[PDB]
Amino acid sequence: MAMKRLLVTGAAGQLGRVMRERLAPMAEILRLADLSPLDPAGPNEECVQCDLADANAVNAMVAGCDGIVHLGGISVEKPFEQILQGNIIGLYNLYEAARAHGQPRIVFASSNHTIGYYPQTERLGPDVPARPDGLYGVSKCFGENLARMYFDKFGQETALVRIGSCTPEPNNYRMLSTWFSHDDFVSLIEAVFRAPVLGCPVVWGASANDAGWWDNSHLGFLGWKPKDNAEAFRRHITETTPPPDPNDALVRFQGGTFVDNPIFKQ
Amino acid sequence: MAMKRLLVTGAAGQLGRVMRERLAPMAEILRLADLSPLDPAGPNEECVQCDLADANAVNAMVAGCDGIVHLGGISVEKPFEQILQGNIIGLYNLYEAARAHGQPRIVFASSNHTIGYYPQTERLGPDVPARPDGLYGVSKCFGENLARMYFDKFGQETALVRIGSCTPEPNNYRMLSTWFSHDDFVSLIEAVFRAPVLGCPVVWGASANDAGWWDNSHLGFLGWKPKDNAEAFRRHITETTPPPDPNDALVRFQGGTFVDNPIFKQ
Amino acid sequence: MAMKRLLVTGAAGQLGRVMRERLAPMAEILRLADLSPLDPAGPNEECVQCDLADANAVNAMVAGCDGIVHLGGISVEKPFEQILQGNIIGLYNLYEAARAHGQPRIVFASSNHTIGYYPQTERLGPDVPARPDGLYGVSKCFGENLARMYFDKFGQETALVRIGSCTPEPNNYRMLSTWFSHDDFVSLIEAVFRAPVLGCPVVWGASANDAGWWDNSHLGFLGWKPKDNAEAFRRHITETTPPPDPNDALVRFQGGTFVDNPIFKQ
Amino acid sequence: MAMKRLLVTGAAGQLGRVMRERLAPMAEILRLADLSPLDPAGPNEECVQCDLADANAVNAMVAGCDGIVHLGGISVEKPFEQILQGNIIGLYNLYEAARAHGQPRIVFASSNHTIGYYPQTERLGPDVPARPDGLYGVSKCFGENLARMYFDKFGQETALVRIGSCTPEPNNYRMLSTWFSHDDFVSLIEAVFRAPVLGCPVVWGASANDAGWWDNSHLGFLGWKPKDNAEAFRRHITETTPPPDPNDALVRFQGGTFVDNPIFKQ
Amino acid sequence: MAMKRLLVTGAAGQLGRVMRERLAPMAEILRLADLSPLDPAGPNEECVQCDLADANAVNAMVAGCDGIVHLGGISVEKPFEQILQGNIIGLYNLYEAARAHGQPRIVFASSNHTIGYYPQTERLGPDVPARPDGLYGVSKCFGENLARMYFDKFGQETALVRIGSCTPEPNNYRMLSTWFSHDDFVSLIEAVFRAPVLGCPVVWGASANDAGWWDNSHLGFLGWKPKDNAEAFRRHITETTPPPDPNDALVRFQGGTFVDNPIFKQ
Amino acid sequence: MAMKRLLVTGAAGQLGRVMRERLAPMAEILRLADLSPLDPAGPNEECVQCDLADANAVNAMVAGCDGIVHLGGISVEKPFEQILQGNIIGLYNLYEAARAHGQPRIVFASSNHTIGYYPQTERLGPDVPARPDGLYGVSKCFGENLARMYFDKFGQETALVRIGSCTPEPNNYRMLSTWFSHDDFVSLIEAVFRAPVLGCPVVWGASANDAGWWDNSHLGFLGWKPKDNAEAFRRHITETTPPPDPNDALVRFQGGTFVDNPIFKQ
Repeated sequence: MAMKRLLVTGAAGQLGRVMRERLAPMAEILRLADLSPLDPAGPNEECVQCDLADANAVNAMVAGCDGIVHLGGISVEKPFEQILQGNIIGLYNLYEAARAHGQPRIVFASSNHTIGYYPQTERLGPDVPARPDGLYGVSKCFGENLARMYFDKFGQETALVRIGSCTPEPNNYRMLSTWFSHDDFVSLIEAVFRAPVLGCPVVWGASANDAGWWDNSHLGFLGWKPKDNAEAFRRHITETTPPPDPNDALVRFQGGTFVDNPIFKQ
Repeated sequence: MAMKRLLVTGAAGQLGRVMRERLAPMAEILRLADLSPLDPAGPNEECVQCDLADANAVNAMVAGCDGIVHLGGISVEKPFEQILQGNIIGLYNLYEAARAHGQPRIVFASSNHTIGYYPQTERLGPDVPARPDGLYGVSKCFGENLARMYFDKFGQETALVRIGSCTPEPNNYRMLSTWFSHDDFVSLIEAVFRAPVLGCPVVWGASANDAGWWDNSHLGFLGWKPKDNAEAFRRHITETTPPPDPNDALVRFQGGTFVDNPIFKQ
Repeated sequence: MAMKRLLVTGAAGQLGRVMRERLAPMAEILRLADLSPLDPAGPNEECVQCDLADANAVNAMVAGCDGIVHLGGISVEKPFEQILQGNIIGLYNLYEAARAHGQPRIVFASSNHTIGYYPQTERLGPDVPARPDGLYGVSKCFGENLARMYFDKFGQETALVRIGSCTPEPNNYRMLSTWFSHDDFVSLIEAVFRAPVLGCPVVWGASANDAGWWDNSHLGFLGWKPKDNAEAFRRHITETTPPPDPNDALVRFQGGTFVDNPIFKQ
Repeated sequence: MAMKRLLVTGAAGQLGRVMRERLAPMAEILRLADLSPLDPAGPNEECVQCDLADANAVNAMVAGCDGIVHLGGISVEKPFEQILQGNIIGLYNLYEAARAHGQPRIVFASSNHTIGYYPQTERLGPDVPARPDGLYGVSKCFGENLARMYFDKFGQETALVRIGSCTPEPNNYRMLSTWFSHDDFVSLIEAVFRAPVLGCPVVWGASANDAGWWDNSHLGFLGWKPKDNAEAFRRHITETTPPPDPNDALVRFQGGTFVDNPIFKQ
Repeated sequence: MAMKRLLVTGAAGQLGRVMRERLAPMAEILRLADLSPLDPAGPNEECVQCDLADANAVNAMVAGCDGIVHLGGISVEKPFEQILQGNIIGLYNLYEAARAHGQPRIVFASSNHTIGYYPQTERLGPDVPARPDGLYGVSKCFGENLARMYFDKFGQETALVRIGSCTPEPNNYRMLSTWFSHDDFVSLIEAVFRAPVLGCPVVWGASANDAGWWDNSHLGFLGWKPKDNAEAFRRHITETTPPPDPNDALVRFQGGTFVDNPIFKQ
Repeated sequence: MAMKRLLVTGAAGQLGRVMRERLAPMAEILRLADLSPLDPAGPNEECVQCDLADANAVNAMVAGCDGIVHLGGISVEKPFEQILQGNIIGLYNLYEAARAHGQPRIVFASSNHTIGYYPQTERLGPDVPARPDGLYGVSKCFGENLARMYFDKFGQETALVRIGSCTPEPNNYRMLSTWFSHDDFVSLIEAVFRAPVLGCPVVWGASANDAGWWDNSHLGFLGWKPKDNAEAFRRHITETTPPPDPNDALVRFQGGTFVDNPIFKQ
């Protein structure tokens, strides 16, 4: 096994539930954490329910962990205060906790929404300027900037994974480009943790899709090559869903419908 | 006069006190704001003392203003709690207040500290990835990202001015590169407000220094050309200050001594 | 199908005759057009005899069509008078007719000859400055520039396909790089018409050749990946043709022997 | 002098009338030509009435000339028929005539309208893809592409001068960026004819304006540096014209109001 | 067979002995050369034992050869005197001998050590500035620069192959990135000699490794696509060698342990 | 004064003679060295005559020096053995001597001839690939590569100055671009030695010429801005010298007539 104990935050969410199962082989003990109720710990599991904005709780959550896959916090556009707590204060707390406990390597769930306002016709490398499509996107930029600072100042290593659409299967036109299969995310995580040297790289979270918009070539040193391809689903999507309207944000902006979100108020 | 009423936040600080005088000609009324006490309003002035973290107060501060020079908030590395209030919550409040009040154009005091970990030998264009040198730098990145989102989503225009060292004169080796004269900041502000179309550009806040590190050429459309030059002060600095050690952050990193800051705690 | 009526111009030529057969499945009605006589319309076909220089005839040719594959005009280096009629006046007439009849999406047969003077050793992206190798190349540049203008001005969408060598199989050394199989051109056409949003992209018209010179990576959003490979024919070429002289334009310039053409006169 | 005989076409137009006077010192004999009547030849002058669409007349116009400043043809957006004659057929005739008479070096009046659809906020180098703003712009692209072909094929040298606004003085907000003074155009012409080697370079035709949009740095080898600056006129513009609306094409697109032109009809 | 006689220098070394066998099919006669003793010539072979520093001997070695695979000289970090003889003087002698004997095309064994000080995280294209990791690396830079000069001055063509680790299989973590299989080196050599036009290209000498650091895309015109992949060996390497320390040169610098070499003295 | 003792090699040559006088103010003692006879040491001078290929002599030459301006060796195209001794072996000896004596900062006289085969129309940044125009140019590349290796391996700092034409005044067409005034070289040297951090930068050795071919912008951190401008001499050059033939290497290649040099034999 890769390590003694691996922490997975956001473990009660759909993706966290997948990781709770798929990542078990990577560690002797998997510690699952979330604010929302977790299914009780089974064999080789520990479960912690805590508020990322509670610094003391996050310290205890991280203590004893050799790596972290951080999926926790707010995962969609919400009012500012929710995002502030889960994704901004929460991120500061996470990095301070790691700094106090041996700087376990972090896989950070960033998001395509950091660059949501780019047109879908534009191919992006990892250094493109952020164009976040809402407060959620801005908060993920915050996590990226904070992680980079901790890397430069303390040596803390983080993979900044800008997740596209990590779902079981592509099911709309945009997902033909953004789909990130479970298998490919799992292999990415394995490659991140196995690397002797990681740094603080931006990683585009997508499978090897023919219609992909993003260039991961500079990540070559990691030896991670995604194997799934959303294009296999194009025919299926055409046969089972209505054609998109060319005016829909779904087929105009990389962030899809998030660009149409207002600023939500509580 | 450029407008009826111009808001200057952070008006009680050193730079704010200068702008309170220098920007008077740009508007019929100058409204000054700060968390801390302000000298009483003279003719053609209004003064308000408020905390940027308080949304109602920020709404009142912005209402009726045709432009904003945003200098307020935390201006150096501090514990996260203080930065959160002044530069994160405070920024969200400022942008919401602007959105509710006619989207007055904003000059935002960002900072060189957003890129503080770059070596001094590296010349930077506006699109370089951020390398913030502490929590203060990360918080200015947050302001930039938030402003960009409000631009793409609502059309709010902001000049993101990455201020170097805006002081009366250069007084150390680093300032031969980073000096931003009062005159040149004033003329930049004039060029920002007069532009029919601004967008949300990154602006490097420095005078025309021979030893400058930053490239503003893509801002040509604004027609702003700084006129002062720190190089004139090299001899004086050499003959009146101790030669820097080559290992000193002051001559190694663009953020200077900020890279040496710890994470300060409350 | 993909549409009610598809127009294919230049349908009497070699490639047009291929497309008359291969594109039939894409529309309920295939309208074939050419300056030259066509084999009579079969079921599900309409045949039109049209001079592209005749604006009224062109208007009638386009009316009722939901899409256009524009192969017609002059296809090799010829005197200016002929190129003017078929590729310059003809293109203006085609774009005006489209503008008057619902702006049917256009696949434009541009040509490698727009960049014919580049050395074969240089890899080209879609934004390279044109280096046309004669009047024919210049006229294809005209088509591209005119199409771009109609896109920016009216939203007319066009795929600018810079065709390599679209033949049944590679038959000389240059085609190991330039070959564009029938199958791959057909799938490109299918991809162009299926896209919710196209724009006015330059597309390099070549199969997936090991020795290809051109980079279509920025077209990723379209989801088109050619499948054939000229490399499979390398041995066959060595066993059927004399070896190229290193001084031959055939192996020195991307436009091959077109660079050796003088200005032909009527 | 610089040569025995210099041809200036379009000599009846406003700019041509200026050049008739300003370029006299460059040649022993100045030959002036236009479709329209010219004021009679004075000493050291020859005057020619010539339709650029007439190949024989064009041949005679060019014969005996050691250099050409090509200002003639259609100078604004007009119907296709007129642009075809003056700027397409006319250009072919001009290049053929030069080819037959010693390849006299050519200064070609191209136009900013070849790139008219770019936003004014974007700084442009000479290699940017064309985005012409109407048929006039498209026709100037044709001139550039044709000139490049004659250069690669025959060695004919041409300066492709993308003229901004060549007027006595800036008179609106856009000209603070696009102004090209008479003096600076004259010195450019002098520099073009003096160069031992020219090639077929794109030259941005603007004075040294603080608010300029265009980058001529790669033309350094020519040793031409404009000296006038539209910025000197900013106050005068504010005191003689209404302030621009931010929605006006005049301040949104590099081609200004040309983007608002429809396709004009005869 | 590609040619009548192919010269392989450095034929007594490990790689040379492999090529002596693998390149036999490329020529009627294989001439093997080395400073050190060679197994006796078989049918279809010639053998010469000579010092590259001796011009007369190098002239005799080259005369009558249609191509050269230059593996000879010093192959690891050594004192300057040895490098000078084999890789500097020896290279000058080789190029002069070629120039005197019909300029037979050369495959030059350059080395990754020309760029050894780059971090393993940085992806390199062929044009990156050299960062040699010792005197051996500097000497291979000398070969590259000399070859380029002979190309520009005389038309001598050379493939500058920056060899990674050309061994039977990968056997440490670095070789997951640098491995260059025998098969892939052989096919590269085949592609180099068959090309009508080669020029003087930099070629990155590696198989198609998932963890590759180098970009050969601009070499597309040659039609060479490596087929082997070091990634297949990762598990074996992990389970049979000690995990690298993150501070080890082996996982920090592209040149691996060579960066740790001192300047060796005689 | 900048330092106790400054070494200037090549001190008997024309440029060294200028530096012997101009650099005196930079050090208490100037040590002059050359292979050729030096005018005897006057006050505050030491003179050493030695062979750069004699390692022991170079050690003694460098001992006790706090900085080196290295102009010595072969300065034009010569037979290989002369260049080998003065510029290759000589450079190794110089760097070993520096390494053994406190790594005094070095100003290295590299040359435009490292890039001599580039066309004069092409603008070059400091990272362009070398295109040396003879053995002399190759030897200067060797010095650059060796210096970079010593920088990376040992921290030795060197300014790699690619000298254009460092003469009293421009006197031909090429010098309008390549001229490097004495004043500007002297100020460059002062800036190099005063810098707390230098690194191993490529520096283009030319004054602020309107017709300059090279981009020094990335050197901004040094605070060196050349003040002279060869353009001031254009009129004078036109009036006092014959026009260049457009076919002359003097006006075609950046290396001028060096491209026409054969390989010289002793």
